[PDB]
Amino acid sequence: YDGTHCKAPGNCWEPKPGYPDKVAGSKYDPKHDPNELNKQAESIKAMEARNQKRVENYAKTGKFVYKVEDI
Amino acid sequence: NSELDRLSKDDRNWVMQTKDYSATHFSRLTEINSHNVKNLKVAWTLSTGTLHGHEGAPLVVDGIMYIHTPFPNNVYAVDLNDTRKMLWQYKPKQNPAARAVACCDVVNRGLAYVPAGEHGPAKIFLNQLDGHIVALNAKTGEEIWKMENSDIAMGSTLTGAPFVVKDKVLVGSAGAELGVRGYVTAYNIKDGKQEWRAYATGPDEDLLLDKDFNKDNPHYGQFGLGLSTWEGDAWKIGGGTNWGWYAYDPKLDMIYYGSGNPAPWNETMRPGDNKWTMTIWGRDADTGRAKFGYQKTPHDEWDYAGVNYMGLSEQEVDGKLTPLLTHPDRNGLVYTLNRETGALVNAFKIDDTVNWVKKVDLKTGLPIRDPEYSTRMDHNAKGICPSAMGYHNQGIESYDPDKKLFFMGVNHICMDWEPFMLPYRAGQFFVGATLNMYPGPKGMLGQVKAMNAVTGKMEWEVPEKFAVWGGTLATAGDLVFYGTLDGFIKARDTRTGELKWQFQLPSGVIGHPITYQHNGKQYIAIYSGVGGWPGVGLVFDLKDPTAGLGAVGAFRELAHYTQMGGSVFVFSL
Ligand SMILES: O=C(O)c1cc(C(=O)O)c2c(n1)C(=O)C(=O)c1cc(C(=O)O)[nH]c1-2
Ligand SMILES: [Ca+2]
Repeated sequence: YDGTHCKAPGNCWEPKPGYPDKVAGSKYDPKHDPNELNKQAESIKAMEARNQKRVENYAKTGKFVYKVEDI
Repeated sequence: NSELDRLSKDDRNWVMQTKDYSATHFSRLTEINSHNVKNLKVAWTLSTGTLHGHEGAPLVVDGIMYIHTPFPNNVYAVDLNDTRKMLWQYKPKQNPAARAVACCDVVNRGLAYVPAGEHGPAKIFLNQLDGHIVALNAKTGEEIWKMENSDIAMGSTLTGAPFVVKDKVLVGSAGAELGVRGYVTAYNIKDGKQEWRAYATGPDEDLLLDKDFNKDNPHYGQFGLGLSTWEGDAWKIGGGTNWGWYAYDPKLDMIYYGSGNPAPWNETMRPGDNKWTMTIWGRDADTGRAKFGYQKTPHDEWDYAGVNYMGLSEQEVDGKLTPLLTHPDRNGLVYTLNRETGALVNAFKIDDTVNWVKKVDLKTGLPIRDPEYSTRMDHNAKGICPSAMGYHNQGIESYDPDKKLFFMGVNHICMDWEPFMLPYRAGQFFVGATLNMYPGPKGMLGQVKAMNAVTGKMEWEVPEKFAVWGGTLATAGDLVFYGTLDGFIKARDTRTGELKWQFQLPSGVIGHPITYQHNGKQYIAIYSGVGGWPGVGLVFDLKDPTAGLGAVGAFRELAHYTQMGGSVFVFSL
C-alpha cells in the first residue's frame, strides 16, 4: 500500500499485506453498536430544534430568550 | 464582511485572530524595528484571572482591547486610554463536565469581532468549550444571542475561534478523539439563525458540495466519496472536526479551512481513504458549498489532524502572478494551492526528516507512502516523523509580502505508535493507540524557519529548545516575534534569523503576538500561560510517558522551566 493505486478517482486505499479488504467479520471488526453510532446526529437535531425555537421567539417578540422552557 | 476588511487595513486595529482575511500576521508598523527592538520594555500588564493554556491573542478595535481566557472562557474589554480598568466583563456559566471531554487542555483560541451595521451594534463573538456560540455587544458586553452548536454529552466541544464573513459567523467543531464527526456551521450575525452546516464525512448532501466540486481537479475525487471511502456507517463517528483557522478571499467569495483527523486513531478499525477528513476546503461563503476539496492525508495513520492555518498570498508561479493559499500541515508538508481552482502548486517537506511520505506526486496529488512508517494493528511502529503533535500545530504564522517569505514556528517531534481495539461509546474517549514521543533526529524539539512557499527554498532555520507552538507575527521593521513554551517572547531579524531581543514572561506561550498603534505609538501584546497539548503533563500533573496522548514523556522537561499562569503583557519603546 503506497497510496498510488486507485480504484477510482479519490479512492486509493488498499489493505496492507496480510490485512483484510473488509473488516466486518474479521479479527479487526469494530462491531459498532448502531444505536451508539446514531446518538451524535440525534443530539444535533435536538440542538437545532431548540435553536430554531430561540430564533422564532426573537422574530416574534424582538427579545432574545435562551431557555426554551421560558418561551 | 467589507467593513471588517477595511478595519483590518488600519494599523490601530487587530480585528481578528489572523489579523486579516489573508492571515498575513504582517504589520506595516516600523517604530519597532530590527535596530531598536533591543530597547523594547514592558509597558503594562493584565491578569486574566485563570490558569491553563492561553491560546489566540487579544483583539483591538476602535481603541478597545478584548481579552479572553481558557475555561470558563471569561471575556473582558479594556479601553486603551484607561488600561487598569475593565470596561466590561462577561463570565459564562458552563457545566464543569465540559472539561472532562477536552482532549488537549481547556484552551480557547479566542474572540471574533464585527462592526456595527444593519444587523445591529458591533459584536464580539465567543465560542465556549461547552459548545455554545455567543454574541456580545462590543461596547457594553451585553449578551445579544446564544446558540447551541456542540453537545458535550457526545464528547463534542468548541476550542477554535469564531470567524466572521459578511453577515455570518462560522463556528467549527472539536472532539475527533471522542469520535465526533466534524462539521462547520454558519450563523446569521443578527439573530443567530443557522444558515448552513457542512459535515466532513458522510453523504454528499451533508458534505455540502457545489455541482462543480473539484471540476478543476477531478482526480482529487468528486462525488460519493464521503460514503464510499469508509466501510459501512463508520463515517458517522469519523472525525474531521475543524478547530483551527480560516481564511477568506472576498473577490472569489470563498472561505478556506482544513478538516481534521479521522477517528479512531486506530487505522485498522476504519479501512478506506476516510474522505473528507484531512482536507483543504474552498467553500462558497453564502451557501457553504465546496468548490474544491483536496485530501492531504488519505487514510490517516498518524493523527496528522488537517486543521492548520491557511495563509493567502499572490506570487508568481512559472512567471504568472497567481492567487494562492499556503498551509503548513501537521503531516510535515507545506501545501501551496491555487486558491481559485484548488490546483496543487507545491507540497514540500517542512523539515527533511519527514518519513511517513516519500514525496507528494504533484501531478496525481497523492502522497507516496513509505510502508516502513505506517501504523497498523499488531505492530509497534517505530521512528515515525512527524509525531501526532505534527511538525506544525495550531499556531497562526506570518508572511512578509516584500520578501515573499513565510515565518513559522516548527515542531521537531517523532514517535513510536501501536494501536489497540476499543469500542465507541458516545461521551467517552475513542483514541485507540499508545504512543511514545521524542525529539526528531536533529535532537531539539523546536525550530523557527523562513521559507518561500512556491519554491520551497528555506532562507534560514534556527533551533529552539521546545516546539514553537503559538505562531508568529512579522513586521516591516524586519522582525518576526514569537513566544516559546519555556516562557520567552523573542524577536528575530527576518533577513537572517538572528536573535535581536528576548524577554522572560511569567509562563510559557501557546498563542501569538499582536501589534497595533494607539495614540501614535506602537505596542506589541501577547498572552503568557502555558497549556495546550505540550503542557498537559504539567497542567494535569501526569507522569506516565504515554499519558496525555503520548505528549507527557516528550515534554517532561517543560515543568523545569514554567508553571501555569495567565497574563497579558504589552510592550513598547
Ligand atoms: O480532533 C480534535 O477535534 C482535536 C481538538 C483539539 C482541541 O480542541 O484543542 C486538538 C486536537 N484535536 C489535536 O489533534 C491536537 O493536536 C491539539 C493540540 C491542541 C492544543 O491546543 O495545543 N489542541 C488540539
Ligand atoms: Ca486530533
